[PDB]
Amino acid sequence: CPEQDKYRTITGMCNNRRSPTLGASNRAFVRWLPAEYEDGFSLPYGWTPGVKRNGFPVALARAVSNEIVRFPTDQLTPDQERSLMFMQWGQLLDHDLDFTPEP
Amino acid sequence: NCETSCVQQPPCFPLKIPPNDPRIKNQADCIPFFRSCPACPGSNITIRNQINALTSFVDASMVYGSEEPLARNLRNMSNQLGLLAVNQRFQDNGRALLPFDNLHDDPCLLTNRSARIPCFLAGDTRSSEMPELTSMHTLLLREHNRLATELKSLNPRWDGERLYQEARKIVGAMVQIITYRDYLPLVLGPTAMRKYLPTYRSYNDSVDPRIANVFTNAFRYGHTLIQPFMFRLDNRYQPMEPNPRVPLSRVFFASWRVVLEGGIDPILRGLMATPAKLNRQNQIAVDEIRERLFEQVMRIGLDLPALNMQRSRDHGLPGYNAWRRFCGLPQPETVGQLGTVLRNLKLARKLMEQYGTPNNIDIWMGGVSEPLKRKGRVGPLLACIIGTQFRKLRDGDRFWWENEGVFSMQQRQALAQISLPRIICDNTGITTVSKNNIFMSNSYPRDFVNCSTLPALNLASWRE
Ligand code: HEM
Ligand SMILES: Nc1cc(Cc2cnn(Cc3cccc(Oc4ccccc4)c3)c2)c2nn[nH]c2n1
Ligand SMILES: *[C@@H]1O[C@H](CO)[C@@H](O[C@@H]2O[C@H](CO)[C@@H](O)[C@H](O)[C@H]2NC(C)=O)[C@H](O)[C@H]1NC(C)=O
Ligand SMILES: *[C@@H]1O[C@H](CO)[C@@H](O)[C@H](O)[C@H]1NC(C)=O
Ligand SMILES: [Ca+2]
Ligand SMILES: [Cl-]
Ligand SMILES: [Cl-]
Repeated sequence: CPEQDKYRTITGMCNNRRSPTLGASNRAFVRWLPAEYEDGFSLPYGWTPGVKRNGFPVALARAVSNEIVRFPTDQLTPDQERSLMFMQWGQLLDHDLDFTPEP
Repeated sequence: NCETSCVQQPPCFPLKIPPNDPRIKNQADCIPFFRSCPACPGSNITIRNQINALTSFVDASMVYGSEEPLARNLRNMSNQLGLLAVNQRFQDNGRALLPFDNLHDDPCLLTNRSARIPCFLAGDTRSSEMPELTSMHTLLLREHNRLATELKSLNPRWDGERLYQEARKIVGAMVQIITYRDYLPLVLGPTAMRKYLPTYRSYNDSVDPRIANVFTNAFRYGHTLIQPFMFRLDNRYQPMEPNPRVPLSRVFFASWRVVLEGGIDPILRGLMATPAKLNRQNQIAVDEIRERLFEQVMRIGLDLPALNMQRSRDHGLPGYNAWRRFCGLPQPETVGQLGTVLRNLKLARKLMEQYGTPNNIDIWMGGVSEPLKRKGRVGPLLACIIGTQFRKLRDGDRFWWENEGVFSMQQRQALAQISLPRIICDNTGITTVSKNNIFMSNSYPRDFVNCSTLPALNLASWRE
């Protein structure tokens, strides 16, 4: 970890000098709240049929999407004060911050 | 085997199909889902956490990469000019395109058999996801090479490494400037902007710069801004016929459209001169992502909103009320309370029928359900999560553009003059662009200006 530097490393390593992995790539996310899993440590809520979350049956993501998210395309309201550029920068920005790998 | 099996065996967490589904009539079928890689595989001790494969810093890593071998490949090692590699087979009116990638299973090749156009290669692996994103990546690649070229004529004694590094430093700064000065004030609105992003003082080594697990899900609010078409406009900002409105379910991974259907200029004009979708409580997200997401590259069309909800569960994220409490916001306990929070009873009723308690509402669902803040595009809860994350990314970054020692007073004074419409001018054939703010300006010709009017970045303060 160098005592003086002009440029960023590619991996983000050495940005914070005290904890040099902070903000660096291929590292676990920080948690702002403790995780909530069906078994306490790994199984997701909805994994086991019949197992309730906070005394309530777990709703199917597709059922929530069908009942709440779904709407007729023809009804779409364009934003009078936002461009698609606002959407596209958001996703481009997202891709500078986080990517969660899968198997 | 998550791609084709419906069995719930690790790492598969398939999305079960409800009865009377509008699209999937086979209840034995499912929506494919792979659980995010655990930080600690197979452990019975640790509480499962996920991995961030990227640098949390607003450092333009979607351009340069977050890993040194990739970072090296993306570079032009044929000379000492500090450039990023370009497509060796194609150009966009003599202008550079991203190099292609050499993938085992390439999805872009599936979007069009005859065209045989593979995925593009960038700092981030999702560059070919949609041509609009590819266009933004292609724009930044061009901007690096443009900077590396100008700096070479300014400092001929500088080597490839010096040139690469200096341009990269500028590009990273430009992303930080556009994001904090123009983008976030329009996401959060002014009061959340003052609350979560007060005037920058200086770098602080006690501010954790890491991206929080919740942030990976809360920042998906952008899915509510997505339009059901990719819009392509000509020189005169008129619908580029034929196919000026291509359904999004026909553009995912369609890198051939960039190469063979006009380059990035019509895509960028479409982004600038078309309004974003407005998030309304009865119009949350379009069916192009809700029913037909990746339809031409998968066995079945995915549901992006449902995937976000399954993801928060995979990630073990607490529900809506736990995040409201974290934010120091009132926690609704019943439908009547939630109605007050959302300032909408129909949506609270709708939500309660599904979840039974506001404690169980999935963070993306709850977040996008809230009424938008004045002059912002998120509610209090997403403004808190987003605002909190970006303050940490700014105050906890030692290479933040405003930090002492990163740039000189003159270089900072010069950088303050940059803007996204100017970047477009310098790296495309587009001569008429959005008036600042680019993210607000959406109507041609009303919100449009000529390139000449926009101030260029003066690199004089960079001469050694
Ligand atoms: C415009 C087209 C877009 C498409 C097709 C798209 C697609 C996706 C998909 C498929 C995922 C992974 C879903 C999963 O399995 O959980 C995803 C994740 C994500 N998206 Fe979107 N998205 C788009 C736009 C946006 C926008 C505009 C934003 C923000 C403004 C955004 C932010 C995110 C984030 C933060 C994630 C999680 C990233 C990670 O850590 O891996 N997306 N999106
Ligand atoms: N974490 C995420 C994930 C995606 C999906 C995606 C897009 N490109 N890649 C990389 C890539 C590389 C190689 C094969 C590949 O095939 C597919 C195609 C369809 C689905 C999955 C894989 C895709 C994954 C996002 N899209 N936007 N934001 C996103 N955030
Ligand atoms: C796939 O891209 C091909 C180009 O390879 C497109 O082919 C064009 O099709 C139109 C008629 O639709 C013809 O007039 C052109 O001559 C074709 N181009 C070439 C070079 O053959 C085709 O449209 C794309 N496929 C789809 C289904 O959109
Ligand atoms: C490397 O740079 C030279 C100079 O422009 C260029 O001619 C060559 O195509 C570049 N190679 C790549 C891979 O971009
Ligand atoms: Ca980054
Ligand atoms: Cl978290
Ligand atoms: Cl190539």
